Amino acid sequence: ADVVVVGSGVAGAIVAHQLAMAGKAVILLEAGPRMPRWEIVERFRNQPDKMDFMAPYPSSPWAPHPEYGPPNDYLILKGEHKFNSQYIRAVGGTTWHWAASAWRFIPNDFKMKSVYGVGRDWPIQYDDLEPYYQRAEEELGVWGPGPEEDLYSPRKQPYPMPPLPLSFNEQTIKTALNNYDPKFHVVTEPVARNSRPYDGRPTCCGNNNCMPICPIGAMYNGIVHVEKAERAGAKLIENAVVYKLETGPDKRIVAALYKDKTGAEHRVEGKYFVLAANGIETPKILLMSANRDFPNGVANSSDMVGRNLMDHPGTGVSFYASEKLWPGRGPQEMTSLIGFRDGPFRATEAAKKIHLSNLSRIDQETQKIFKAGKLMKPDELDAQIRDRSARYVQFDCFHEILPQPENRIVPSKTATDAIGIPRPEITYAIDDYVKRGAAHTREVYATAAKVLGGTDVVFNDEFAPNNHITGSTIMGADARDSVVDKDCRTFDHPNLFISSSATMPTVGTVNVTLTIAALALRMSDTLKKEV
Amino acid sequence: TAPLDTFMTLSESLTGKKGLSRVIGERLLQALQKGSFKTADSLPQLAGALASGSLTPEQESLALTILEAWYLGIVDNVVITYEEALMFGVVSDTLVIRSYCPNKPGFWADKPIE
Ligand SMILES: *Cc1cc2c(cc1C)nc1c(=O)[nH]c(=O)nc-1n2C[C@H](O)[C@H](O)[C@H](O)COP(=O)(O)OP(=O)(O)OC[C@H]1O[C@@H](n2cnc3c(N)ncnc32)[C@H](O)[C@@H]1O
Ligand SMILES: O=C1O[C@H](CO)[C@@H](O)[C@H](O)[C@H]1O
Ligand code: F3S
Repeated sequence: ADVVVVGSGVAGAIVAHQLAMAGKAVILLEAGPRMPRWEIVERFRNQPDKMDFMAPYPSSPWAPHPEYGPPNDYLILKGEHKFNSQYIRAVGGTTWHWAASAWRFIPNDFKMKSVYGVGRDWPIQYDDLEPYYQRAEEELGVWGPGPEEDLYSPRKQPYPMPPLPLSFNEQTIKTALNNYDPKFHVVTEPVARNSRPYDGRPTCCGNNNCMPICPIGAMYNGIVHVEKAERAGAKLIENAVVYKLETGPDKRIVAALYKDKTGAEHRVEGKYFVLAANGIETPKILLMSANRDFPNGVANSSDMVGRNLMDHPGTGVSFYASEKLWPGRGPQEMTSLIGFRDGPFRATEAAKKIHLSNLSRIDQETQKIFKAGKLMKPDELDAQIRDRSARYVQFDCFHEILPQPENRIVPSKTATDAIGIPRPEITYAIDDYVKRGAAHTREVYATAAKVLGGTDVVFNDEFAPNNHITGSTIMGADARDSVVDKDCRTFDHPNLFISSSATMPTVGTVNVTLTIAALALRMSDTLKKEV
Repeated sequence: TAPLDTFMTLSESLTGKKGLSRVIGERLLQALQKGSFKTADSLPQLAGALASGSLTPEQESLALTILEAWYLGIVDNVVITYEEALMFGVVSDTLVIRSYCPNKPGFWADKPIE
């Protein structure tokens, strides 16, 4: 048919929906299987570690994905730091398990290099995206605050929904933190989650389970736009793991080759080709599609496919407050501290967004008590459970990392999954850029502790993954240090587009999936023009 | 008094809760009998010592193993029960079990009382 889309994630399904609604014929190819939510929920209830957010999504042998309890070793992580990030390989993809935080980038984020000298600018500026952000916000179903809180991204319409009330936890802390220093600027977090019945989905009931699933789909999952794109007339073939894009005599793509769960090779021809396979499996189809007129791997005449790969290095603190706060009432995250999202310093350091957890801590605090190996009367035990799971506060952040071409993903010459497809070999390091911010990030934590009567203060100074797989096919000016034009079309192949965070020259200071949806809608507009 | 009878009365002492499921009690016993209660003497003995008197660090270690199984609902990294785990019951007034709604609007803006 007319358009072939690889990846039933959010990025792929938004495109597939837009173009299938315009009556044009579409084929959506998914590596992994179609699994419903009642199944994920059941696998969730039955799993022993309820902090493992990858654990209720089976790593299919034909379309594996990273697991870490225990490690399934699917990724080869060489370098100086583990790129141990998570992603799902099933219909609807990784927005099955996200916290549904739906931020826009700020104006500097697009002109990092010009403004700060570091990093590397985008072709497009904030204001080309803004109208596209707004439709993203409507399409996902984003709640966020009105004009009483500046988020620093210039709005034209207001947020489709208002926030629900903060938890006593998140509100008390927002008040105390902003009262110690209003520079911190704790705000209500914009989120793809319902404060009222919306686009057919129900209102949020406070399941506290946002990652790794909603039982009710009160928050947005990519599966929403799959079931949409399907009703528009797109053809869903799941268990179709694409390993090759074939080039033709005009420097254009002409088919995508894909294997089934058997490893039996199949072919699908189309007029246009969108690649939405997360910021790893996407380069991994590019470098693996090398051939006659395209030696160095499809769309990669810049040497840039798989390079300048980024995520937000994470750093945290934990403590028991002096005041009972009761995390785990309402959504898992409702509140973020954005005081450092921007400023002068971003030429020396990484910016961050810090965020308070509102996650239920009964399991963690009950386990902790039993490790003290002291038998107590049922009444002390129950008292101490309620006290500890009432006062626990935890903070976490996203530092920015800049697009370095050393940091990269390549298919393995050696390593192979159960059906012949080479495997991700990510190399990755964290420079003093990120580390010099994180030293300051950790002074904020030390202060926050002291404000809230902090006891048992532990700093978590190991950089944690944050699942923002961004940069791997950087968009830019011209094809001699870039893979894609400002329109997220590949400089080499005129009928190939990349719907993914792979297209993003900067990771910035916030969850990037909104921005992914911005570009996915923006692209869908462009391609609709083409016959 | 089979192993279950003794297990279930031990559990009523150690947890203090009256009306613990025997359908779940049997499942926790069987799971624990993979790694604990290898003797047929260990359980009646623990019931005795736990009654009047004191415990050896190894008897108190077993008591804890039993409490731990009712509270967390997991033995040897296997969920025996999720919904009927006792720790959830201790804070039921304020906190939900993740993936089960309260039948109310939730209303989380209030400060919990006691
Ligand atoms: C794990 C995680 C991630 C996450 C998050 C919390 C957790 C625990 N919280 C987030 C948040 O609050 N806000 C946010 O913006 N992002 C958050 N994330 C990350 C987020 O899920 C991802 O950025 C997002 O999912 C990316 O969307 P995209 O649609 O680009 O990619 P995907 O969701 O990873 O789906 C990719 C699909 O492609 C298919 N695929 C991959 N390779 C192939 C091949 N070769 N052939 C066919 N299909 C392929 C995958 O199967 C998948 O469906
Ligand atoms: O966006 C995210 O949501 C969470 C927000 O803090 C965080 O835990 C995840 O690592 C990240 O993927
Ligand atoms: S999982 Fe569901 S109902 Fe609300 S708090 Fe999270 S969205």
